Amino acid sequence: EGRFQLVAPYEPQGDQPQAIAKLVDGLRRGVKHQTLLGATGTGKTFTISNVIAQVNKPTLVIAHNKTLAGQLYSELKEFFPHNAVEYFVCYYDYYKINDEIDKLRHSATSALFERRDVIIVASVSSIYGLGSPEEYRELVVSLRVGMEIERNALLRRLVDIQYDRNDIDFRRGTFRVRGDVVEIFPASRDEHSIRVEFFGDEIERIREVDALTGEVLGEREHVAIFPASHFVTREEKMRLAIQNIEQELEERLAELRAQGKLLEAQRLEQRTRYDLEMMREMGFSSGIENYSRHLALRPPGSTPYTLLDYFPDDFLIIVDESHVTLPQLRGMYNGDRARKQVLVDHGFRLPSALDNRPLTFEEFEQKINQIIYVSATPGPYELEHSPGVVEQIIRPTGLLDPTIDVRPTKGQIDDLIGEIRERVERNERTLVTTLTKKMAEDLTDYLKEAGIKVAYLHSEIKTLERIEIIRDLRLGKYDVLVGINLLREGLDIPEVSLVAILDADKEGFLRSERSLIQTIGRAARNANGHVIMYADTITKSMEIAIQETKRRRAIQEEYNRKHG
DNA sequence: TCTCCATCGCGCTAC
DNA sequence: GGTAGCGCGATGGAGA
Ligand SMILES: Nc1ncnc2c1ncn2[C@@H]1O[C@H](COP(=O)(O)OP(=O)(O)O)[C@@H](O)[C@H]1O
Ligand code: NA
Repeated sequence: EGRFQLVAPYEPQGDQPQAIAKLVDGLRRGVKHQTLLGATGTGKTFTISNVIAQVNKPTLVIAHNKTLAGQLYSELKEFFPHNAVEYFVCYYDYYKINDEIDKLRHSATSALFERRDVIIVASVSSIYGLGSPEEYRELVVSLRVGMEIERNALLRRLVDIQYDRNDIDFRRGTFRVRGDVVEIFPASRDEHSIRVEFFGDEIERIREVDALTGEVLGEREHVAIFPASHFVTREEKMRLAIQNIEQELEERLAELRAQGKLLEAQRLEQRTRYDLEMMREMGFSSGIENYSRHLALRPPGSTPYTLLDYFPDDFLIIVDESHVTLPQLRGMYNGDRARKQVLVDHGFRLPSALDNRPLTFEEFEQKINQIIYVSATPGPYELEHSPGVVEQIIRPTGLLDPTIDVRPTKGQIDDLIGEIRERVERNERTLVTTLTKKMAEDLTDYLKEAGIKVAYLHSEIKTLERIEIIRDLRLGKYDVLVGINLLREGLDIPEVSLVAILDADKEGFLRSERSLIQTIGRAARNANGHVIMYADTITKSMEIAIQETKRRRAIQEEYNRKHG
C-alpha cells in the first residue's frame, strides 16, 4: 500500500503548474469529468505524472493504439521507477513476445491487490471480459513460513488456480515437485520462480530463485501466489457448471437439427465435448473465456467483469488521445455482438458465448469513478461533460506553433518541389499528406524522379519497417516522407521544418478541424516550423485550424518575450 | 448506404 | 490439441 515517488531531472515549467494544480483541485473536489486541452509538445505525460503523484490513486491510462501505449508505458516506468507501472494490452509483434504480454497482464492484475501505487497502461482490452476479481483474489495462495499447511492441500489449490504440474519443462504458470520441495513459477514472472520446502505439514523455508540457473536470489518471509488465469473458478462450482453447459449444448443441437444444419451441429458438438473433456481434467480449455457465464454461474445477459473492476473503487482513469479513444471504446460492443452472432449461427459456439463480450459505453460510464481526458483536439463528449477545459499551450521549451500559408493548387507540386529543395539546403526534413495510398506512392515516384530522397508511409507497411523509415528520415537518408493519416498523434520528429497538406479543402475525417490540427502539430517540434495548405478554398475546418494555431503562436510569443 | 485510412479486439484458417 | 496471419465491424466526416 505504497506511495508514488515521481523521479524527474526537471520540475514543472511553462503552464504545467496551473494545469497540474487545476486538475488536482478538481479531483479533490470530486469532479467526475475533466479535460486537459494540451497542445502537442507541451509535457503532457509529465503533467499527468504530477497529477497521479499528488492524488496517489491507482490509475488506469487507456490509449487508442499500442505504439502510443508502449511509449507511455516506457516513459511512466522512467518517471516512477520504484512504483508498479504495468501494461495491459494484447498480442502484437513490435514489442517469445506472446508470453511476455500474457505475463504483463497477470503482473497488472496481481499488482492491484498487492499494492496501492499502481499505474496500468492499457488498450481497449481493458473493457473486455474477465472473470470475477473477487474469485481471483480469494483463490490467491498466501504462503508464510511456519504455516500449518499440508503439501497435500497446497497442490490441490495450485491446480484449481490453473498451474500445470510439469517436472521437465518448467516454465511460467507451472510447478514441479522433487521430494519435499514444491517449486512454483508465477504467471506474473518471466525469470524468478518460488521454492517452497516442506517438513511434514509445515513450511520451513521460502526462496526466490532464478528458474533457469537455480541461482538462489534470496529469502522471503511470505509470498502470495496469484492464479495463472483470470477466468478461475472453484472446483466446487465446476460440477454444476459442466451440467449447465451440457444442458445448453443439447438444447442448442436441437435448435440446429430442427433447421437442418447438420454440419453445424456436428461442428458444435465435437468442439464443446472436447472443451468438456478438458474441464473434467483440470478446469481450463482452449477458448475458456466463452463459458464465463456458466463457470461463474451468473445470471444470463449479465454485465461482464473487466479490468476496471480489479481496480479499487476510488481509482482514476486517464484517456489518452480521447477524441479517438472514446469512439474506439464506444463501437466495440456492437462489432463484437455481430462477429459472435455469426459464430453461433455456424455452430462454432454456444449462444452463452455472447456473454463473453466487451462493455457497452453506458456500462463503461457507470464503472468510472473519476476520469481525465487528454487530447490536443478533444471530442464533443469530453467537452460536454467537463466543466470547461484545462488549457496547456505554453511548451516548456518555448517552441512555437508553426506559421500556416494557404496556396493555390495550380502548380502545387512544382511549388512544393521548390520548397523541399530549400529545406534540403538547410538540412531540414519535410512531411507531405495526400488523400490515398495510390496518390502517396505516385507522388513518391514523381519526387524520386526529380532528384529528391523520398519514401512513403502508410498502413500496408508493417510496423517494424515504419520504425526504420522514421529513423531514416531523422538520419537524413530520406529528406521527405509522404503519407496520408500516419503523420498524426505521436509522430515526434524535430528535424521536420515543413508540413505540406495537399487537398486541404477535401473535407472529411482526413481533413477535419481535428485531423488538421493534429497534422499541423508535426511542425511544432522545430523552431522554424512551417505548414503549407494547398487549396483553392478555405473550408470551415481550415478556418478553425488556422485560427486556433494563430492564437497559440501569438500567446506563446507573448510568453517568450516576458520570460527571457 | 458506399467510399477514402488506420486502429483495436477476437477467432477461424491455414502453416 | 500448438500459434502468426489474415478477415471482420466500428469509428472519424464528409461526398455522392
Ligand atoms: N517540465 C519540463 N521541463 C523540462 N523538460 C520537459 C518538461 N516536460 C517535458 N519535458 C521534455 O520535453 C520534451 C517534449 O515534451 P513531450 O513530453 O514529448 O510533449 P508531449 O508528450 O505532450 O508531446 C520531452 O522529451 C520531455 O522529456
Ligand atoms: Na463527427
